Amino acid sequence: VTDPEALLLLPRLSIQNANAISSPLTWGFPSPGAFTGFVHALQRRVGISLDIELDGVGIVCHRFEAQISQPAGKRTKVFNLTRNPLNRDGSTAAIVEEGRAHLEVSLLLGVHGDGLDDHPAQEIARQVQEQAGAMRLAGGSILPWCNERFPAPNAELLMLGGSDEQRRKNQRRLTRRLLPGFALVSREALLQQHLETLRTTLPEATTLDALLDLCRINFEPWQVRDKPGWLVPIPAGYNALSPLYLPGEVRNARDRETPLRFVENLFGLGEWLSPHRVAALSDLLWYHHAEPDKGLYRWSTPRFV
Amino acid sequence: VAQICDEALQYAARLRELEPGWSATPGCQLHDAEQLWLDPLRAQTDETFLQRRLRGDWPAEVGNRFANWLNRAVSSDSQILGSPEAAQWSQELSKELTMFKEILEDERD
Amino acid sequence: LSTASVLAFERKLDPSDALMSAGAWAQRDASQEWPAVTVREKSVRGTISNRLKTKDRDPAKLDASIQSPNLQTVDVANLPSDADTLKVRFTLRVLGGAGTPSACNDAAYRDKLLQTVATYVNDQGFAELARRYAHNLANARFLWRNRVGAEAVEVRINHIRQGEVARAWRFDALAIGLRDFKADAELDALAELIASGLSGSGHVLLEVVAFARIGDGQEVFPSQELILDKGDKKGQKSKTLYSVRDAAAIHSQKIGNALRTIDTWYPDEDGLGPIAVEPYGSVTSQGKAYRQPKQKLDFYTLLDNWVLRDEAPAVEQQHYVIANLIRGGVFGE
Amino acid sequence: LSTASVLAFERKLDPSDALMSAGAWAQRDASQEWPAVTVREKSVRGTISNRLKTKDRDPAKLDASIQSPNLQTVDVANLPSDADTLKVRFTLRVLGGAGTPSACNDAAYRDKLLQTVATYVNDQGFAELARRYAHNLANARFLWRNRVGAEAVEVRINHIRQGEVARAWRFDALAIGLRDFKADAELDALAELIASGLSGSGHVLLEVVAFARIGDGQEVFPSQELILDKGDKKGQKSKTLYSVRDAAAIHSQKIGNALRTIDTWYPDEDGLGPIAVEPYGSVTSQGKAYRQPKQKLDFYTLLDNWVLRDEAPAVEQQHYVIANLIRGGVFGE
Amino acid sequence: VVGNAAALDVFKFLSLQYQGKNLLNWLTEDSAEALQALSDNAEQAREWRQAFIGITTVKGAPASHSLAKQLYFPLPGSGYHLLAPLFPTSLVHHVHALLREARFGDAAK
RNA sequence: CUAAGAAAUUCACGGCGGGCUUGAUGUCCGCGUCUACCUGGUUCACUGCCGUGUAGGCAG
Repeated sequence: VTDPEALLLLPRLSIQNANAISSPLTWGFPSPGAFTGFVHALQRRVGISLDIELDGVGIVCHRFEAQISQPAGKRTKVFNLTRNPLNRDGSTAAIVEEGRAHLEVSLLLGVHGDGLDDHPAQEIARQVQEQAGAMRLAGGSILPWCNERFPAPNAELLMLGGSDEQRRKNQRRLTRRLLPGFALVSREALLQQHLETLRTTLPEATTLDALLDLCRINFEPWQVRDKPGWLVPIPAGYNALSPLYLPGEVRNARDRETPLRFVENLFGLGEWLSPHRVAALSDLLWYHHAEPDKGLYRWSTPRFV
Repeated sequence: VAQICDEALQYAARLRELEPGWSATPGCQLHDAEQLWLDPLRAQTDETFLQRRLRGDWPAEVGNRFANWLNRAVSSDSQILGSPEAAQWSQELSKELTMFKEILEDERD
Repeated sequence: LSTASVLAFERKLDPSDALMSAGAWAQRDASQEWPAVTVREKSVRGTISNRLKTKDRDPAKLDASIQSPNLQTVDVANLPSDADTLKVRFTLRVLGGAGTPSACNDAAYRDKLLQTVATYVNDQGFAELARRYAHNLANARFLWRNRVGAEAVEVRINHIRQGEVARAWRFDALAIGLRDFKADAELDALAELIASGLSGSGHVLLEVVAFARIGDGQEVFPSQELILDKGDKKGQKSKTLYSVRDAAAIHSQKIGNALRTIDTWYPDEDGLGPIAVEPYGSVTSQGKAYRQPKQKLDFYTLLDNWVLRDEAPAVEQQHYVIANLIRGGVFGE
Repeated sequence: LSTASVLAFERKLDPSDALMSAGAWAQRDASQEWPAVTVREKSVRGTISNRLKTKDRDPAKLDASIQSPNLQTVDVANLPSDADTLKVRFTLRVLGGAGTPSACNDAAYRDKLLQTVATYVNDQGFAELARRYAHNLANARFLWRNRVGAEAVEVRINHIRQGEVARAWRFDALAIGLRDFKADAELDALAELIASGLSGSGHVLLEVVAFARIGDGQEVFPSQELILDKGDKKGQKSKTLYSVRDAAAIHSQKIGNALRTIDTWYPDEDGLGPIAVEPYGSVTSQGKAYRQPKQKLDFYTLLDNWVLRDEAPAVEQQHYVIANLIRGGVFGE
Repeated sequence: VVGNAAALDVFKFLSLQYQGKNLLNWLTEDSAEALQALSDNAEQAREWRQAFIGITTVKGAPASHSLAKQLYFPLPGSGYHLLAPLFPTSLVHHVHALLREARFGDAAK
């Protein structure tokens, strides 16, 4: 839950065949919990032998299309699909719709390990980069190394140790390789004080992000209101309403040595920011925590400003 | 205005990948000094003194370009500075020029 | 030890969606800058050629309806008038850990399946499946309709360990067929590579480049997408193709489906050649699911009696089970 | 015996788009660098030349609607002013394996259909049908309206297998006529080439150059997309032309449709002119359908009474069924 | 919620007893007026009470199928509570209520 | 240990036939851009040569 000993960037993590919808109320860029699970699985298959520890992620989202189409010029969109194989009766399958996108990202992390304490620097960085491209991240395989490998080997950029002015120039030595994207950070305090400031009509809580992906205007009794960025809802955690269970209590879990809880979605909003407009790059990580006293199994960006 | 300068930096970053051939050509007079932030590929025809026309690490006239953009953004009047936010527009322009100088301190290098 | 009722496996040999680009033959070995064959727009005026109903024919209504035809603006992907070839380039990888499920409840069923796949690998190698998955890269089955009528189609494969070719092989895709499986001398070294990388070790990476000399300006066939109906009867049909970076591309699942044509062991006949290895092995271009649950040769029966009941099937049809492990799926009821 | 509910075919005669370009006669031999006929636009002004049923045809409506403007913007393509010829150049390639269907349900229907086509082929070759396709390239019908009122049309057809020329053919497309099918010793060699490419013995790529001279700065007729006569701001685009990379052109289905004008065997007339082979063989211009399903003589009756009901379709008209298979389409219920 | 309830005419002549009154307040228990508002003995009113107490039957421990999208969530340095999310139908239709109110009809025109 | 695990969208098509867009018109008046300066960059770690291999007296 701490700023790292050292950062670790992976400049063109070109991925492919991702999941677009990721939640029942949006379809764009996938959930940040997919990336936190990605780095937990990377920590599981790397840092138990190389002794590091990964907590937060950094999204930059270079380019993002989606297999979507416009039906007959309506004010809506549709999805492109994939052909399911043949049913046992052999007429057609029960066709089911899901969004599948092909995005671009670069992930910076947070390390509590010995990458330059008892192991050398680019050996650890190169083995982690070479081993990262063998696993999926959002239901989609990473597009492997190609002509994009030519800027892909990286440093292992320290933060916690160095000169202060060179702390500045190391984090903006990391910013120089990160220009054409737009980073994702949460707006938790903006959620709080923007629902509480605008409580002059009703106190409802789920109507906040349900009333921001639209052009709000109280026009002239032509002046479009001051948009503060890119107001867009995100899946911001998991409320587990029903209590805990057991592997023998509810059968058909994945492993029978880990407990089961039925869960529901939660919607905060996440602004999109250029990386220049931050406090520091250690101030944008999507961490993880679980509060089993509550139902809140919620990830977060602590200290986004 | 700092977000607009960041959008200009994002435009420079987007231009910093779609330039396979970056060198002297027809239509590169203003782009000979304008190619500082839009640093093209290292010219093969350059000699051992290749850091003057194809390796120009002189992003000081980029401050002049930012000054031209600030002067041409909004017409600063001769009597719109009676309050503490009229000359503060020039202070914010100087802060944007300082951020641009820090950004282009290592543009061609 | 029973069936683990949440059971799954991952993709191994999971290729990427291949871009397409065109140029002339004998300028083929400088193919890093060929222009993208983008999807374009045209529009057709149809007619009535449907099989209309048996007693709804009405020989005046037909003339009254042919005069008002249907209007479709379908898409196309032609070559340029200068181009003569077609480049198809994708990237392929194997993830390793073949028998290991990514989802399994029973640590008893998984325990039996451990030494099942372990004594399968220790008994014999994957060289059968190595040559069978190498004859869906060594020919050019992955270009599907671009193969027929091509006058010279060939595939250039080159394995990379660093950011450079370790060992390259260059083929002639219409010499070996879509139908026969035969061993070569430029092939068994590739087979040992894909075999020893396909087991549980790590990963492998192969870039596949195919040059289908389809003709001059003649169209190619990128895969289209399913759509729901649009709210118009003039732009109703559109035949929307698939593009990656403004460039016509074949889907990943189709270009991996062409890898997956392996099994000649389905009990009907050796006439169709191989089909896609599937649980309840079914072909879209044939209509009906071969290997019915009535006959023994469907997947769950083979896997259960080769794991639970320990009665091994014959090695002729054992490879189906490991081939749709490499395919992977979601299993259980 | 049942039929198939889903069945299809490839098209076996597949041409390209035909990009047009102008130039002067008798320097036509060096026509590798003629500039393309570029689609321009112009602004026309409409008038009243339409029928009025006299529901409002008052003594004011006509001499109001004359002064009411309906000015429009059309697209038109003229020649360069120092040019009198039109070059239309497409590539034609024949696949072969004419009757083997693409995707069919039953395994029982397809074997007797393939043997029906095979007993047709060793009964009689593709020779008459290839002659009837050759008379739609020798007679340059594929110039649709660019042929009428042309002083002299001629056709260059070379043969490409590699980047070379095997044999050439020069066809004075007005000396031989659109009306009668007659054989020539040089035309039957091209009939032999298409008859070999449709049999299966050797792939064939042909390019067809068409030098139709018209006149100095006259008006050519390329293809026209679906017009969008939309909700204008008083005067919008009312016809648009088919463009490629800065070149007007003809769709590939149009110069396929002009190439498969085969049958004279339809029962209403035989010498009035051949039409294009289709199920319920119909004309868009004539607005009718020859070979009604009231009659026997269409495709959907001859097919299921020659495959299933085993009756011979009277060899005079058996060529129609095979030509409509070479067309290819969507068959079944 | 769908479930498997096929007879809509048996659950369409029982909903307007609570629109304006508290006849939707006897759908779980405490059927004194629900046994007085029958006109019959305890048997038929008990059959109706069984069909009402089974209309929202909650055992506490549901079941699941292999395709329920079951997801591990990492504890803070600890084990794993695997989560199976679902699809909130009346919540998505509440979003549809607000959207169809503000997309056409009133606010669009 | 990721709303994870998994997948052939297929087949063929005639857009097409017609046209009067004319008629007129004043872009007006005035102006201080000045002061400053070494390219002896390498405008190719360069120029013709005893032995077709650097081994040298060159306008170098």
